[PDB]
Amino acid sequence: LDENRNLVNMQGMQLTGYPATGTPPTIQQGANPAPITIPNTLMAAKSTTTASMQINLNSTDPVPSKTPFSVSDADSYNKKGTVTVYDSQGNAHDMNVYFVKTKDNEWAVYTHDSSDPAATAPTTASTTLKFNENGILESGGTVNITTGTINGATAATFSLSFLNSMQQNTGANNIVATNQNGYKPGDLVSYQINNDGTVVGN
Amino acid sequence: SMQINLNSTDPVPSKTPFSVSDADSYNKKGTVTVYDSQGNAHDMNVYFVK
Amino acid sequence: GATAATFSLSFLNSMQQNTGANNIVATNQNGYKPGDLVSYQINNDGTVVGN
Amino acid sequence: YSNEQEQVLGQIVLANFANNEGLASQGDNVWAATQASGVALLGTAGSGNF
Repeated sequence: LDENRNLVNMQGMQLTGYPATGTPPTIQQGANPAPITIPNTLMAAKSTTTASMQINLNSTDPVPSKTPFSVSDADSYNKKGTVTVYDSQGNAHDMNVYFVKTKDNEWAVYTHDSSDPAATAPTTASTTLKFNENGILESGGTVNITTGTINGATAATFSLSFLNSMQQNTGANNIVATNQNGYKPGDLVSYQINNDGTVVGN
Repeated sequence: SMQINLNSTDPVPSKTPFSVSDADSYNKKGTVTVYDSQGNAHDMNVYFVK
Repeated sequence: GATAATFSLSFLNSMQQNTGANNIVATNQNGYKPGDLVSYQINNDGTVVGN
Repeated sequence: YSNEQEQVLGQIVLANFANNEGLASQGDNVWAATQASGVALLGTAGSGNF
Protein backbone atom coordinates (compact mmCIF):
# COMPACT_ATOMS: atom_id res chain seq x y z
CA LEU A 1 0.00 0.00 0.00
CA ASP A 2 0.95 3.68 0.18
CA GLU A 3 -0.20 6.95 1.73
CA ASN A 4 -3.21 7.15 -0.61
CA ARG A 5 -4.26 3.55 0.17
CA ASN A 6 -3.46 2.35 -3.35
CA LEU A 7 -2.21 -1.05 -4.47
CA VAL A 8 1.35 -0.23 -5.52
CA ASN A 9 4.30 -2.38 -6.53
CA MET A 10 7.64 -2.24 -4.73
CA GLN A 11 9.06 0.44 -7.06
CA GLY A 12 6.17 2.90 -6.88
CA MET A 13 3.82 2.28 -9.81
CA GLN A 14 0.08 2.04 -9.23
CA LEU A 15 -1.67 -1.23 -10.06
CA THR A 16 -4.69 -1.07 -12.36
CA GLY A 17 -7.67 -3.31 -12.95
CA TYR A 18 -11.40 -3.38 -13.48
CA PRO A 19 -13.03 -0.64 -11.37
CA ALA A 20 -15.99 -1.49 -9.14
CA THR A 21 -19.12 0.68 -9.30
CA GLY A 22 -22.71 0.47 -8.11
CA THR A 23 -24.72 -0.10 -4.95
CA PRO A 24 -23.81 -2.75 -4.00
CA PRO A 25 -20.44 -2.43 -5.75
CA THR A 26 -19.76 -5.12 -8.32
CA ILE A 27 -17.02 -5.93 -10.80
CA GLN A 28 -17.36 -4.82 -14.43
CA GLN A 29 -15.63 -6.54 -17.35
CA GLY A 30 -16.79 -3.90 -19.85
CA ALA A 31 -15.19 -0.78 -18.34
CA ASN A 32 -11.81 0.74 -19.06
CA PRO A 33 -9.02 -0.15 -16.61
CA ALA A 34 -8.48 2.16 -13.64
CA PRO A 35 -6.15 2.02 -10.63
CA ILE A 36 -7.44 -0.15 -7.79
CA THR A 37 -7.63 1.53 -4.38
CA ILE A 38 -8.65 0.19 -0.97
CA PRO A 39 -10.77 2.92 0.67
CA ASN A 40 -10.79 3.43 4.42
CA THR A 41 -14.02 5.44 4.63
CA LEU A 42 -16.68 3.76 6.75
CA MET A 43 -19.70 2.32 4.96
CA ALA A 44 -23.26 3.25 5.85
CA ALA A 45 -26.18 0.98 6.68
CA LYS A 46 -28.73 -0.12 4.08
CA SER A 47 -32.39 -0.62 4.95
CA THR A 48 -33.66 -4.19 4.78
CA THR A 49 -35.97 -4.61 1.79
CA THR A 50 -36.44 -8.38 1.27
CA ALA A 51 -36.33 -10.92 4.11
CA SER A 52 -37.12 -14.60 3.58
CA MET A 53 -37.63 -17.42 6.07
CA GLN A 54 -38.49 -21.12 5.87
CA ILE A 55 -40.83 -22.53 8.53
CA ASN A 56 -41.94 -26.17 8.65
CA LEU A 57 -45.49 -26.54 9.95
CA ASN A 58 -47.21 -29.55 11.52
CA SER A 59 -50.36 -31.10 10.07
CA THR A 60 -51.06 -32.94 13.35
CA ASP A 61 -51.04 -29.72 15.41
CA PRO A 62 -54.39 -29.23 17.19
CA VAL A 63 -56.13 -25.87 17.11
CA PRO A 64 -55.24 -23.75 20.18
CA SER A 65 -57.86 -24.01 22.90
CA LYS A 66 -58.06 -20.24 23.48
CA THR A 67 -60.25 -18.78 20.73
CA PRO A 68 -59.03 -15.14 21.00
CA PHE A 69 -55.43 -14.37 20.10
CA SER A 70 -53.19 -13.14 22.91
CA VAL A 71 -49.72 -11.62 22.75
CA SER A 72 -48.75 -12.26 26.39
CA ASP A 73 -49.51 -16.01 26.43
CA ALA A 74 -47.51 -18.70 24.63
CA ASP A 75 -50.47 -21.04 24.08
CA SER A 76 -52.28 -18.36 22.05
CA TYR A 77 -49.93 -18.80 19.07
CA ASN A 78 -48.61 -22.07 17.66
CA LYS A 79 -45.18 -20.83 16.53
CA LYS A 80 -42.96 -17.82 17.24
CA GLY A 81 -40.18 -16.57 14.99
CA THR A 82 -37.56 -13.89 15.61
CA VAL A 83 -36.09 -11.99 12.64
CA THR A 84 -33.46 -9.23 12.63
CA VAL A 85 -34.25 -6.17 10.49
CA TYR A 86 -32.01 -3.16 9.86
CA ASP A 87 -33.32 0.34 9.13
CA SER A 88 -31.70 3.35 7.45
CA GLN A 89 -30.00 4.52 10.68
CA GLY A 90 -28.73 1.23 12.10
CA ASN A 91 -31.41 0.39 14.63
CA ALA A 92 -32.08 -3.34 15.00
CA HIS A 93 -35.69 -4.55 14.94
CA ASP A 94 -36.45 -7.96 16.48
CA MET A 95 -39.57 -8.67 14.45
CA ASN A 96 -41.75 -11.42 15.93
CA VAL A 97 -43.85 -13.52 13.54
CA TYR A 98 -46.65 -15.57 15.09
CA PHE A 99 -48.13 -18.59 13.32
CA VAL A 100 -51.57 -19.73 14.50
CA LYS A 101 -53.41 -22.81 13.22
CA THR A 102 -57.08 -21.81 13.22
CA LYS A 103 -58.43 -24.76 11.20
CA ASP A 104 -57.32 -27.49 8.81
CA ASN A 105 -54.77 -26.47 6.16
CA GLU A 106 -55.04 -22.80 7.14
CA TRP A 107 -52.59 -20.57 9.01
CA ALA A 108 -52.76 -17.01 10.33
CA VAL A 109 -49.57 -14.92 10.42
CA TYR A 110 -49.29 -12.00 12.85
CA THR A 111 -46.48 -9.44 12.96
CA HIS A 112 -45.14 -7.59 15.99
CA ASP A 113 -42.13 -5.44 16.90
CA SER A 114 -40.33 -5.56 20.25
CA SER A 115 -37.74 -2.79 19.87
CA ASP A 116 -40.42 -0.09 19.58
CA PRO A 117 -41.90 1.03 22.93
CA ALA A 118 -44.83 2.62 21.07
CA ALA A 119 -45.51 -0.48 18.95
CA THR A 120 -49.10 -1.73 19.00
CA ALA A 121 -49.77 -5.29 20.15
CA PRO A 122 -51.15 -7.28 17.19
CA THR A 123 -54.79 -8.32 17.40
CA THR A 124 -56.06 -8.83 13.84
CA ALA A 125 -54.94 -11.22 11.10
CA SER A 126 -52.07 -9.92 8.96
CA THR A 127 -51.50 -12.84 6.58
CA THR A 128 -53.50 -15.88 5.46
CA LEU A 129 -51.66 -19.03 4.35
CA LYS A 130 -53.22 -22.05 2.61
CA PHE A 131 -51.21 -25.09 1.53
CA ASN A 132 -51.92 -27.68 -1.15
CA GLU A 133 -53.29 -31.18 -0.60
CA ASN A 134 -49.72 -32.41 -0.04
CA GLY A 135 -48.65 -29.38 2.01
CA ILE A 136 -47.02 -27.44 -0.84
CA LEU A 137 -47.31 -23.67 -0.50
CA GLU A 138 -49.29 -22.02 -3.30
CA SER A 139 -49.60 -18.24 -2.85
CA GLY A 140 -49.83 -15.41 -0.34
CA GLY A 141 -46.28 -15.82 0.99
CA THR A 142 -45.14 -12.22 0.37
CA VAL A 143 -46.21 -9.58 2.91
CA ASN A 144 -45.45 -5.85 3.01
CA ILE A 145 -44.15 -5.17 6.54
CA THR A 146 -43.29 -1.78 8.04
CA THR A 147 -41.55 -1.38 11.40
CA GLY A 148 -41.95 1.46 13.92
CA THR A 149 -39.98 4.70 13.98
CA ILE A 150 -37.37 5.12 16.72
CA ASN A 151 -34.90 7.95 17.43
CA GLY A 152 -36.54 10.07 14.73
CA ALA A 153 -35.61 7.66 11.93
CA THR A 154 -38.15 6.68 9.28
CA ALA A 155 -39.56 3.17 9.48
CA ALA A 156 -38.25 0.43 7.21
CA THR A 157 -40.67 -1.06 4.67
CA PHE A 158 -39.79 -4.49 3.29
CA SER A 159 -41.17 -7.74 1.88
CA LEU A 160 -41.32 -10.78 4.17
CA SER A 161 -41.40 -14.14 2.38
CA PHE A 162 -42.35 -17.61 3.61
CA LEU A 163 -41.77 -19.33 0.25
CA ASN A 164 -40.44 -22.90 0.05
CA SER A 165 -42.28 -23.82 3.25
CA MET A 166 -44.44 -26.90 3.76
CA GLN A 167 -46.91 -28.01 6.44
CA GLN A 168 -45.99 -31.70 6.22
CA ASN A 169 -45.80 -33.49 9.57
CA THR A 170 -42.24 -33.11 10.90
CA GLY A 171 -42.95 -33.63 14.61
CA ALA A 172 -42.44 -30.04 15.78
CA ASN A 173 -42.30 -26.65 14.10
CA ASN A 174 -38.77 -25.66 13.08
CA ILE A 175 -37.22 -22.74 11.20
CA VAL A 176 -34.44 -23.99 8.92
CA ALA A 177 -33.46 -20.81 7.05
CA THR A 178 -33.67 -17.07 7.71
CA ASN A 179 -32.08 -14.33 5.59
CA GLN A 180 -32.39 -10.57 5.14
CA ASN A 181 -30.68 -7.80 3.20
CA GLY A 182 -29.77 -5.27 5.88
CA TYR A 183 -26.45 -4.55 7.57
CA LYS A 184 -25.20 -2.18 10.25
CA PRO A 185 -22.31 0.16 9.38
CA GLY A 186 -18.84 -1.38 9.56
CA ASP A 187 -15.19 -0.38 9.68
CA LEU A 188 -12.24 -1.37 7.50
CA VAL A 189 -10.38 -4.28 9.09
CA SER A 190 -8.48 -6.44 6.60
CA TYR A 191 -8.23 -7.27 2.90
CA GLN A 192 -7.64 -10.57 1.12
CA ILE A 193 -6.92 -11.53 -2.50
CA ASN A 194 -8.78 -14.50 -3.96
CA ASN A 195 -7.74 -16.74 -6.86
CA ASP A 196 -10.12 -14.93 -9.24
CA GLY A 197 -8.30 -11.62 -8.79
CA THR A 198 -11.06 -10.08 -6.67
CA VAL A 199 -10.09 -8.22 -3.50
CA VAL A 200 -12.43 -8.86 -0.57
CA GLY A 201 -12.40 -6.64 2.52
CA ASN A 202 -13.67 -7.81 5.89
CA SER B 1 -48.16 -56.51 1.46
CA MET B 2 -48.44 -58.77 4.48
CA GLN B 3 -48.21 -62.45 5.40
CA ILE B 4 -50.39 -64.11 8.03
CA ASN B 5 -50.59 -67.75 9.12
CA LEU B 6 -54.09 -69.21 9.42
CA ASN B 7 -54.88 -72.00 11.88
CA SER B 8 -56.64 -74.79 10.00
CA THR B 9 -58.19 -76.20 13.20
CA ASP B 10 -59.43 -72.84 14.51
CA PRO B 11 -63.22 -73.06 14.99
CA VAL B 12 -65.74 -70.49 13.80
CA PRO B 13 -66.24 -67.66 16.34
CA SER B 14 -69.32 -68.14 18.50
CA LYS B 15 -70.63 -64.60 17.93
CA THR B 16 -71.56 -64.56 14.25
CA PRO B 17 -72.34 -60.79 14.07
CA PHE B 18 -69.22 -58.67 13.69
CA SER B 19 -68.26 -56.22 16.44
CA VAL B 20 -65.53 -53.63 16.94
CA SER B 21 -64.67 -54.21 20.60
CA ASP B 22 -65.53 -57.90 21.10
CA ALA B 23 -62.76 -60.49 21.44
CA ASP B 24 -65.03 -63.34 20.30
CA SER B 25 -66.43 -61.36 17.35
CA TYR B 26 -63.45 -62.35 15.18
CA ASN B 27 -60.52 -64.75 15.19
CA LYS B 28 -57.52 -62.46 14.61
CA LYS B 29 -56.75 -58.74 14.69
CA GLY B 30 -53.87 -56.94 13.02
CA THR B 31 -52.78 -53.36 12.43
CA VAL B 32 -51.30 -51.74 9.32
CA THR B 33 -49.77 -48.26 9.37
CA VAL B 34 -49.87 -46.16 6.19
CA TYR B 35 -48.93 -42.57 5.38
CA ASP B 36 -50.94 -40.07 3.34
CA SER B 37 -49.84 -37.10 1.22
CA GLN B 38 -49.57 -34.82 4.27
CA GLY B 39 -47.58 -37.48 6.15
CA ASN B 40 -50.25 -38.23 8.76
CA ALA B 41 -50.24 -41.78 10.09
CA HIS B 42 -53.36 -43.83 9.33
CA ASP B 43 -53.94 -47.04 11.29
CA MET B 44 -56.03 -49.70 9.53
CA ASN B 45 -57.23 -52.59 11.66
CA VAL B 46 -57.68 -55.81 9.68
CA TYR B 47 -59.95 -58.39 11.30
CA PHE B 48 -59.76 -62.05 10.28
CA VAL B 49 -62.88 -64.14 10.90
CA LYS B 50 -64.05 -67.61 9.87
CA GLY C 1 -58.25 -31.72 5.47
CA ALA C 2 -55.98 -34.40 3.98
CA THR C 3 -57.20 -36.90 1.40
CA ALA C 4 -57.22 -40.49 2.63
CA ALA C 5 -54.54 -42.93 1.49
CA THR C 6 -56.15 -45.23 -1.10
CA PHE C 7 -53.77 -48.19 -1.08
CA SER C 8 -53.90 -51.81 -2.22
CA LEU C 9 -53.31 -54.56 0.34
CA SER C 10 -51.99 -57.97 -0.69
CA PHE C 11 -51.96 -61.28 1.20
CA LEU C 12 -49.93 -63.13 -1.44
CA ASN C 13 -47.83 -66.10 -0.29
CA SER C 14 -49.95 -66.88 2.76
CA MET C 15 -49.80 -70.02 4.91
CA GLN C 16 -52.98 -71.85 5.93
CA GLN C 17 -51.45 -74.96 7.53
CA ASN C 18 -51.78 -75.38 11.29
CA THR C 19 -48.78 -73.74 12.97
CA GLY C 20 -50.14 -73.74 16.53
CA ALA C 21 -50.89 -70.04 16.94
CA ASN C 22 -51.43 -67.28 14.40
CA ASN C 23 -48.61 -64.75 14.31
CA ILE C 24 -47.40 -61.87 12.14
CA VAL C 25 -44.16 -62.69 10.33
CA ALA C 26 -44.12 -60.13 7.50
CA THR C 27 -45.69 -56.68 7.27
CA ASN C 28 -44.61 -53.57 5.38
CA GLN C 29 -45.83 -50.42 3.64
CA ASN C 30 -44.70 -48.21 0.76
CA GLY C 31 -45.58 -44.91 2.46
CA TYR C 32 -42.86 -43.01 4.32
CA LYS C 33 -43.09 -39.97 6.58
CA PRO C 34 -40.71 -37.06 5.91
CA GLY C 35 -37.49 -37.71 7.83
CA ASP C 36 -34.62 -35.34 8.49
CA LEU C 37 -31.19 -35.88 6.92
CA VAL C 38 -29.26 -37.62 9.69
CA SER C 39 -26.02 -38.04 7.71
CA TYR C 40 -24.54 -39.25 4.42
CA GLN C 41 -22.10 -41.97 3.41
CA ILE C 42 -20.26 -43.60 0.51
CA ASN C 43 -20.14 -47.36 0.02
CA ASN C 44 -17.75 -49.60 -1.92
CA ASP C 45 -19.82 -49.33 -5.12
CA GLY C 46 -18.88 -45.66 -5.51
CA THR C 47 -22.39 -44.37 -4.78
CA VAL C 48 -23.29 -41.55 -2.39
CA VAL C 49 -26.27 -42.46 -0.20
CA GLY C 50 -28.06 -40.36 2.41
CA ASN C 51 -29.88 -41.78 5.43
CA TYR D 1 -5.58 0.79 47.68
CA SER D 2 -5.85 -0.25 51.32
CA ASN D 3 -9.48 0.95 51.52
CA GLU D 4 -10.83 -1.32 48.75
CA GLN D 5 -10.69 1.57 46.28
CA GLU D 6 -9.67 1.35 42.62
CA GLN D 7 -8.45 4.31 40.57
CA VAL D 8 -7.60 4.60 36.87
CA LEU D 9 -4.56 6.66 35.90
CA GLY D 10 -5.12 6.46 32.14
CA GLN D 11 -5.10 4.03 29.24
CA ILE D 12 -2.34 2.99 26.86
CA VAL D 13 -2.98 4.24 23.33
CA LEU D 14 -2.45 2.20 20.17
CA ALA D 15 -1.51 3.51 16.73
CA ASN D 16 -2.31 1.75 13.46
CA PHE D 17 -0.69 2.87 10.22
CA ALA D 18 -2.48 2.88 6.89
CA ASN D 19 0.68 1.42 5.33
CA ASN D 20 3.38 -0.63 7.03
CA GLU D 21 6.87 -1.17 5.55
CA GLY D 22 7.25 2.62 5.55
CA LEU D 23 8.25 2.84 9.20
CA ALA D 24 11.99 3.50 9.09
CA SER D 25 13.69 1.82 12.04
CA GLN D 26 15.59 4.19 14.35
CA GLY D 27 18.41 2.54 16.27
CA ASP D 28 16.72 0.54 19.01
CA ASN D 29 13.52 -1.40 18.42
CA VAL D 30 11.35 1.63 17.58
CA TRP D 31 9.87 2.92 14.34
CA ALA D 32 9.38 6.49 13.12
CA ALA D 33 6.44 7.33 10.89
CA THR D 34 7.05 9.25 7.66
CA GLN D 35 5.69 9.59 4.14
CA ALA D 36 3.98 6.50 2.68
CA SER D 37 3.45 5.32 6.26
CA GLY D 38 0.41 7.42 7.20
CA VAL D 39 -0.46 9.31 10.35
CA ALA D 40 -0.41 7.48 13.67
CA LEU D 41 -4.22 7.13 13.77
CA LEU D 42 -4.47 6.66 17.51
CA GLY D 43 -7.01 4.21 18.83
CA THR D 44 -7.92 1.85 21.65
CA ALA D 45 -7.21 -1.84 22.22
CA GLY D 46 -10.91 -2.57 22.78
CA SER D 47 -12.32 -3.12 19.30
CA GLY D 48 -11.91 -2.09 15.68
CA ASN D 49 -8.63 -2.44 13.79
CA PHE D 50 -6.69 -2.95 17.05
